[PDB]
Amino acid sequence: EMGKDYIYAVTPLLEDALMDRDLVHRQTASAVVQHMSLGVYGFGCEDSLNHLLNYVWPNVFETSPHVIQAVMGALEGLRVAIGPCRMLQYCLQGLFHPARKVRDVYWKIYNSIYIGSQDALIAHYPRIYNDDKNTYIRYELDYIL
Amino acid sequence: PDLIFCRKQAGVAIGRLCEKCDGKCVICDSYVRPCTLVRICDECNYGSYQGRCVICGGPGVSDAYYCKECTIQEKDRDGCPKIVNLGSSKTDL
Amino acid sequence: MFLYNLTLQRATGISFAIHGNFSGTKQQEIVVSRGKILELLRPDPNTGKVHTLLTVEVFGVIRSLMAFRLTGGTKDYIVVGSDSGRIVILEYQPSKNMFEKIHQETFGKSGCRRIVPGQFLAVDPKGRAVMISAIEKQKLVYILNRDAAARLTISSPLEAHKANTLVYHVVGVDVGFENPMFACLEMDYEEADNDPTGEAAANTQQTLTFYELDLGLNHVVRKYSEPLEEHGNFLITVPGGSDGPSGVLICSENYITYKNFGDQPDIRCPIPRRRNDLDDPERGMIFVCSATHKTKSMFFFLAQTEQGDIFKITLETDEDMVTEIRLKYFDTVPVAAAMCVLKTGFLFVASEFGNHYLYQIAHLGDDDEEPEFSSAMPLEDTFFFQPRPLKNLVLVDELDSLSPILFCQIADLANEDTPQLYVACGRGPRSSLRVLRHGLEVSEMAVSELPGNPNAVWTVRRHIEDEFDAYIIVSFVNATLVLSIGETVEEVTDSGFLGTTPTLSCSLLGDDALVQVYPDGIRHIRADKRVNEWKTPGKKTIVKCAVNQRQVVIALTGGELVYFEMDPSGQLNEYTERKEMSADVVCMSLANVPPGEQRSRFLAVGLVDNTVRIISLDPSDCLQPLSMQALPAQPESLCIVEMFLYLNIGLQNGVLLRTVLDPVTGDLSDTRTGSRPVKLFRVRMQGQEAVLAMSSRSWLSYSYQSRFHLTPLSYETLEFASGFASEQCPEGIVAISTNTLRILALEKLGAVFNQVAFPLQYTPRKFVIHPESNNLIIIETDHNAYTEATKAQRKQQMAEEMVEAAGELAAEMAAAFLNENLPESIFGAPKAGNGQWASVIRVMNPIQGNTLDLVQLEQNEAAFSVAVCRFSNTGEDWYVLVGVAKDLILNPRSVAGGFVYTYKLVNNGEKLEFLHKTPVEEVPAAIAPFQGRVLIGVGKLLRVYDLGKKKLLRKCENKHIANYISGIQTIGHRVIVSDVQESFIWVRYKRNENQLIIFADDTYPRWVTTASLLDYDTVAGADKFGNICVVRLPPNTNDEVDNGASQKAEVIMNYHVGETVLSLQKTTLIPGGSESLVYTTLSGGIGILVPFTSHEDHDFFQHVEMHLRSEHPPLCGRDHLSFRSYYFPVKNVIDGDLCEQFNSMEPNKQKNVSEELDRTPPEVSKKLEDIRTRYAF
Ligand SMILES: [Zn+2]
Ligand SMILES: [Zn+2]
Ligand SMILES: [Zn+2]
Repeated sequence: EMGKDYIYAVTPLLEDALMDRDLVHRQTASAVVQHMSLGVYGFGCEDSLNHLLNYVWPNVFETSPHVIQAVMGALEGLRVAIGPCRMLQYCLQGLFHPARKVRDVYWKIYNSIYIGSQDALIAHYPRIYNDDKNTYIRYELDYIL
Repeated sequence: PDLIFCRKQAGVAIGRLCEKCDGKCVICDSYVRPCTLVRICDECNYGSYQGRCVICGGPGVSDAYYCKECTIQEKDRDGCPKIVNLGSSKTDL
Repeated sequence: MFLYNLTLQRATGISFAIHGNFSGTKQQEIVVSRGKILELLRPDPNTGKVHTLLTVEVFGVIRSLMAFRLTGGTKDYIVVGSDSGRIVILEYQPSKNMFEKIHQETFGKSGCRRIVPGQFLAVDPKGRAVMISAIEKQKLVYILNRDAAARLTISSPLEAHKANTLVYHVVGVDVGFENPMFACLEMDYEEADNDPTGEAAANTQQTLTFYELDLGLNHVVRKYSEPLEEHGNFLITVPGGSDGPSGVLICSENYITYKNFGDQPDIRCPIPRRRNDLDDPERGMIFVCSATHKTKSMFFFLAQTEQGDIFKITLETDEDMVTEIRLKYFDTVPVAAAMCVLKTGFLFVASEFGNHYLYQIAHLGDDDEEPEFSSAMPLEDTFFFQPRPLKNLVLVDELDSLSPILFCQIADLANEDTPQLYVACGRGPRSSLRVLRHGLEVSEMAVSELPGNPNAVWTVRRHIEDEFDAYIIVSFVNATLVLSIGETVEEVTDSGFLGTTPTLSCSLLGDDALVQVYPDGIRHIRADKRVNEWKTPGKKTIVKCAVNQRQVVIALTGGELVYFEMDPSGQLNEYTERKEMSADVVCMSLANVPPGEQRSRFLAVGLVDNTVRIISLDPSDCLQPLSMQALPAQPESLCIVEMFLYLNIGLQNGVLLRTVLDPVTGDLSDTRTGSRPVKLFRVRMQGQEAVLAMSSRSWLSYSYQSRFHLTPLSYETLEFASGFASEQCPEGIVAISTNTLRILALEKLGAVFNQVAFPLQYTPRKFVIHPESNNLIIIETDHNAYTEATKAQRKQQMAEEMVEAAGELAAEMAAAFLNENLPESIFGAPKAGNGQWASVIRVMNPIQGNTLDLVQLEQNEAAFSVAVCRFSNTGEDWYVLVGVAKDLILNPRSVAGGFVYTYKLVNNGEKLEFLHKTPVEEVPAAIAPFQGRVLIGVGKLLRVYDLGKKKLLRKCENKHIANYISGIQTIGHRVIVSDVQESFIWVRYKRNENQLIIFADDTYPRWVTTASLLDYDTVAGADKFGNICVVRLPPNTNDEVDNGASQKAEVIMNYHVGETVLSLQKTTLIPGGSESLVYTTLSGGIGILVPFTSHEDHDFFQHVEMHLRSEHPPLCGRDHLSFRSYYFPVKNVIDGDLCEQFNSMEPNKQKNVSEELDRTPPEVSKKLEDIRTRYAF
């Protein structure tokens, strides 16, 4: 938790390292992001960590095992630090993409976010409308007192 | 590597560690901040397996822990974390 | 911004109530579950009052609660199921007054999840197994055991999982020392998910399954599984073994069924119905709760319906088969969440909303002629009974509860100087408007006035063992009026005091000796009426005195104290030495002597020079100092008191000091309580000692359960007091006001707040305050309801369709049906309909509770909005605008339109005159006065309306709000709009172009319930799920611009409270205090959020919270940081409810934590009290 005063100082180095041709650079930088985000939790560095999440996310389309394993761990640490709401907002883009590869990756990320913090997601799901045959609106949440 | 986790429902038995891998996290292999005590299932603590190392299987001399990061992410809430060797048999390595 | 969280009034709603012998003795207690609070209650069998012994915050969600004990034990344990993935077993320790955690076993992840257990708890009646279950697919069983030291033992769990299965209720089956059994109501959904025609969903049946646990083989067997005729809610365990058969009662809609495995056939009894019921004929009936009572000879069940009617249930048996079920109407009570039948014949009823009740069971075995119903009666149609007032129960106690709070307002509408809380509470015909004040409710017993300005008064007994008082020496500045006690208040003459001189001291010294002191000297009069006139030489005037049982120490002008002492004989003994000091004294006093040892030795003297000094009276160290301490100003009175010994210094400015008394005065705590001098007086409370500080407000220091309190009086100004013991008041205060002489009493010791209630008709939604008259305008609405006209016409129609039965017409039940009416607050409102509504507008006086005007709206109209305002186009006239929905269906949602009523609010705010009715195309859900005009949210649209001659005229509109407008807030030309699912949206009004323009919004969705403006750029909001947030616009924000908006608001505060907040307000609660953010919940809780003053204060409380998170972790296995980060991570809030659990820890842990914080435990406790008294009380 002492590392909460030093995230802004390190973010430019990590921005350079997460956009780099060498795979080991990106793997180690994702390790750094994971340990930073888990080390500061409940102290309010959501701004810095949101900025870094913007640079971590482009690496989810990675074929290399150790790199994708580092990126998933960074994403699970950022879940704890930032909230399942922001992660769900990033993930809702490609759950029903036409491309089966995009769908594979996004459902992996969503299944992580779902197994961790399943009950917090009740408040963050988006509104989906009724079609001809099926009812998809949640009405109790629309009740007003 | 033919190594998986046991992942059965853990009971009241406590995991042990040999003196090689003594202060490590049974999940992430880290040495920083041991936090939560490890429970194993009743089958993995039985007979000649009683008191062996969770990670490697050698003679145990201390208790096994989850680190603080795994506790925060709730990785202590899965099944028994004993390492199972699928490539060999019971009385094998 | 950095905030600190403090609870003022904890929640009062009840979820679960269990009962057992938790202290281990022959008494019975009740463990109740508030939402996130665990509480232990003890009702007294001799007085019928319920007391609270213990209250603990668990920082989680309690979902289930059971009791058990082992064979041979005399103490009951507690098992809790929660939203941690853990199961905990608790034991009550009476000697320490705490819950000790015995065992804690972990099985899954946190949160109220779907497939992780925690929702259902079943225990074996013999106490050797416990099941914990989820709503879907997962069941675990633990085995309970004992060692030779009689300590509990828990085993590794066994699994009983079942895929695609839903669980309704789980119950342990009472077999007698055979293998344990559990029974569940299940439903497999695997085939309804594969049928596009939807008729596998139809005709899917509910089953009853029995799970047997083989203790010798250590595994679980599914033994029996039988489908049921109709779906049921909960099960009931029938006492088995040797005291009965061993099955279950299945409670369904319209029926109750008995089942058991083997050769036992099923027995069904229909639920009886109220005769001439005004409810909707299409509704069924279920049981909502139950209670079992088992005597040595027999057992019975008590069961309550949705209307509040309790039925007594019994079973007719043969050798081992049940043959009949008998039902019988018992009584009608408010609908309960749980009820317990205690030994000694008491029924505790925890209602699902409102106050709780303790009843005494007067009659069991019935000496009456009401009919009994049975399953063996042939019936083609149902049974019919007639409800009536209480016959078998007698109300003995009633516990106040604020749940649910729907709307609050903190204002000073009575012309006191402290504000009051005006709270809209309750549900349905049991709703009310309650006024909360801070202080103690006094019980006024006698008031009489006599001419004069009485500056002092005592209360004397005539010998030491008298249990009542004798005289009342009301002495003015120049005269003295000695009165007596006879319940017939008299002016006594033979008292012997003979006060032609004003009296400054009167006490009881000897066996039966009275001693009066005056500026002219001392007068000791025992049972022998002869004057031992002591006088002080010269003209020097005595200024003040101090008395006790054995010593009477005085001091005249100049500070020459004259120590006396009473020998065991009954005469004074002037001491050889006479002490002086630098300056005269402004106060002095001395401790009370105990009956054990001889007399006192401590004697405190305060000086005008801002100093108080202690003088010994040891015979070996007589009149030698021990301690000298200075003050910021001079004092007026002291009180060396017990209740560890203490000493109370009263400064003559508006501050009170309390220090620990010893030859070294170490501690001292401050409470500036002012505007007047502070006088101190000693009185009695709970048989213990107490002090009575007096200023512009009148306070009272007292200890309760080894806990000091400083609570004012909900009363007017006093001037003097004393104790009082009589058949009128054995525990009283003979207070003297300016130009009066009163006699008061107080019998409440806790009770941070103090209330008075004013009944209401329907559920209140909103009220506003009329600025000129301070009157309230309330709107009350209920779904599923009848208006008075609809009810009357329904009754008339039923009466005539009864009178047309064509059967000998000579005996008419219709005239008796039409005349008698059951009070709806007792028997319930006739809930009939689905899209049926009933609304009312009420104008109410807040001082008393009388209704000044009442408007009743038509049948299917529901009021949701109200505002009181002036319009710029007209003069200084007031107007009331109410928004109503027309024919609203909740599920699935649909309306027919809306209306906005306009009233004129005349006669100094006492009467509503109807003006017109404007139609709109959706529910008008918010109304806000806005710069001589009004803003109305019509469904999704935001509009500006002006007042016209025949309707409201629309001027401007914006149609880009997302879903639904629930609130509107205004400052300047800025508009804050709340959305149902999105957060706040910021809007500007351009006057010259007639535009409403969105210029900012939020990046997160929020189910907003309420909102409050903090300043021009900051909003505080609350959510449907239990969070509070604060949102601020960045400083660069351009108000004049033209996913939603480009400019976004920043979140600067996030906190999970645990209960749903419906009210927020920024206000000051105490005179001479700072501003807080107050909130109220749906559970009856009232809390505050307060800022830190310096960085060093904020760093100290952060360290305390960080250390208590590890050393004092929550009681049911939750993580504190994880619970406060429920839906969003915590941001910039410290939890003072955890921080204040420091004072409940054991001294070892207090010492360790204080060493960690580099302080002393008394220093840590004092910093906590300092921030609390700065904002709240
Ligand atoms: Zn780890
Ligand atoms: Zn295992
Ligand atoms: Zn090892």
